[PDB]
Amino acid sequence: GAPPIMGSSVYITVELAIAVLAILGNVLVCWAVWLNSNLQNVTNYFVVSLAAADILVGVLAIPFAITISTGFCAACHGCLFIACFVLVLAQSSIFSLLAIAIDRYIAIAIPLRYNGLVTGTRAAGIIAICWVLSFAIGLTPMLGWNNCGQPKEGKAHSQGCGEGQVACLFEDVVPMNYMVYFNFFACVLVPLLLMLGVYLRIFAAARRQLADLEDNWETLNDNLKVIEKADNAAQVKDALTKMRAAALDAQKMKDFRHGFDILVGQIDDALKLANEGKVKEAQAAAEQLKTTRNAYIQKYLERARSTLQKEVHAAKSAAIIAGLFALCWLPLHIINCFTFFCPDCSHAPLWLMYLAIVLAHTNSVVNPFIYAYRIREFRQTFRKIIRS
Ligand SMILES: CC(C)CCC[C@@H](C)[C@H]1CC[C@H]2[C@@H]3CC=C4C[C@@H](O)CC[C@]4(C)[C@H]3CC[C@]12C
Ligand SMILES: CC(C)CCC[C@@H](C)[C@H]1CC[C@H]2[C@@H]3CC=C4C[C@@H](O)CC[C@]4(C)[C@H]3CC[C@]12C
Ligand SMILES: CC(C)CCC[C@@H](C)[C@H]1CC[C@H]2[C@@H]3CC=C4C[C@@H](O)CC[C@]4(C)[C@H]3CC[C@]12C
Ligand SMILES: CC(C)CCC[C@@H](C)[C@H]1CC[C@H]2[C@@H]3CC=C4C[C@@H](O)CC[C@]4(C)[C@H]3CC[C@]12C
Ligand SMILES: CCCCCCCC/C=C\CCCCCCCC(=O)OC[C@H](O)CO
Ligand SMILES: CC(C)(C)CC(=O)Nc1c(F)cc(C(=O)Nc2nccs2)cc1F
Ligand SMILES: CCCCCCCC/C=C\CCCCCCCC(=O)O
Ligand SMILES: CCCCCCCC/C=C\CCCCCCCC(=O)O
Ligand SMILES: CCCCCCCC/C=C\CCCCCCCC(=O)O
Ligand code: NA
Repeated sequence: GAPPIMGSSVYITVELAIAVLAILGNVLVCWAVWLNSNLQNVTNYFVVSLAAADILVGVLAIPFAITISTGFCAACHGCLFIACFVLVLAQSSIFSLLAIAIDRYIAIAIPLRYNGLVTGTRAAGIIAICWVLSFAIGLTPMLGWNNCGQPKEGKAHSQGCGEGQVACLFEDVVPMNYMVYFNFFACVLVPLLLMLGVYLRIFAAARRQLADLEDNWETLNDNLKVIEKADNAAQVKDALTKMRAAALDAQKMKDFRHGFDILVGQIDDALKLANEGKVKEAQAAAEQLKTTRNAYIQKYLERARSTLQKEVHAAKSAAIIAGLFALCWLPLHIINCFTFFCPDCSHAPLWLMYLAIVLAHTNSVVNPFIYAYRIREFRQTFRKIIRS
């Protein structure tokens, strides 16, 4: 058996490398939001809460994991605290990710009341509540659900520990039934699945809205053709009444309101002629609608489409971040499941525990990269911060 300081040297060096990069990248995220008012919105207050959690992974959770890798003698509840603290930060991350998903759902499903409903003041209070709940959930073992009543006395004596002390190792103090049923199933898997459901609803809502935009445009152009080849005033009137309802339905900024004003007025003009039995005059008046459509309506159509595509792009970036949290944390949770549910299976070997721990920690590095690669306003602010 090779000297343990050699393998732990590699593990510890990698942990420290991750801690440095987790602190630097997420400090940059927080600085960017602090400095750029275009980045100061409710979505990005949850982004900052998530960056703060990742900063604390570098400042506290990684030094704690390095300390625990030594198995040093410690009062059992002190060991328990440094072992559980990373769970607080993971839980807070989950609350932030779920809040971000819900925020984007509200923005796409009910844009007209988003600004009245989702305010910065309410967001700060939500963030404070979620941090309190993260402490309660992550430190729940400190309330008595722990293995400190059954210390491994042979291991403690072999290391020369003193009274009330244990060799400090995560699995000796944190119960695995808490880790699997309460932390993983209830507090991690369930929120991640709820997030998956929110994102499905976001993309379905976008796809449906971009469909309805295209439907109204098609109805407008189809009914223009119907009028042109109509044969009596009654047919002209039928198509015009559909167009009028569809115009108001698409009405639901000054040049925008002017263009629809023109449009509905021109439909009313032609409809009045059609009811008077003046087919040719009604058809000629309807042809004027094509001038309004080119100058105004199509511009509104293109801008509505472009706004929806930007909402889709923003939601995908947020979903990538949630998906990467899952990818990085799941191996460690799955290993706990094997330890717990398969007592006939040999425990995952030490090199694999190390690997799964640093994979989980690497998730605290990756978000600033996603923001830089996918969000212009962050990328340009990062550049100004780094340059200046
Ligand atoms: C505001 C921040 C920076 C302060 C951080 C304080 C941290 C480092 C403190 C808070 C409580 C402390 C623990 C409390 C009790 C014990 C039991 C002892 O047998 C070994 C040390 C150990 C495990 C301590 C390690 C350091 C510790 C985790
Ligand atoms: C911002 C400030 C107030 C942080 C407050 C955290 C304090 C109150 C908590 C955090 C961790 C706690 C320690 C965790 C574990 C142990 C080991 C146990 O054998 C005696 C108590 C002791 C030493 C606790 C004392 C209280 C403690 C230090
Ligand atoms: C989330 C995505 C990346 C899936 C990752 C799956 C990983 C975590 C899976 C795939 C194969 C699994 C291993 C397969 C067999 C064993 C041997 C057993 O005696 C201990 C657990 C152990 C070592 C498993 C640990 C978990 C494991 C490494
Ligand atoms: C997408 C979501 C649902 C991922 C969560 C799936 C998890 C909970 C699944 C993936 C593979 C599963 C493991 C596959 C094999 C075994 C070995 C068996 O002797 C006990 C159960 C155990 C250890 C399973 C426990 C549950 C498990 C870890
Ligand atoms: C800006 C600063 C922000 C705050 C920065 C916080 C840094 C915490 C660092 C390391 C935690 C190490 C955990 C404590 C290591 C314990 C070693 C020990 O206690 O030795 C006991 C042994 O039994 C002999 O008595
Ligand atoms: C590697 C050792 C065995 C030599 C020391 C040790 O016990 N290290 C350790 C640690 F510091 C943190 C965790 C941890 O965070 N596990 C989680 N599972 C799900 C969410 S967090 C697991 C660990 F094994
Ligand atoms: C542009 C560069 C950004 C800053 C770079 C900082 C580099 C820090 C990286 C790794 C720290 C490695 C220290 C290794 C000492 C551990 C010794 C041991 O295992 O006992
Ligand atoms: C920005 C400030 C961040 C804080 C710096 C702290 C980093 C130190 C890293 C690891 C601490 C390791 C704890 C030592 C274990 C003791 C081993 C033993 O006692 O047997
Ligand atoms: C440890 C398990 C979780 C604990 C469950 C119950 C603890 C807290 C419950 C609810 C917090 C709800 C916040 C409502 C505060 C009122 C704010 C307002 O004025 O509108
Ligand atoms: Na995180």
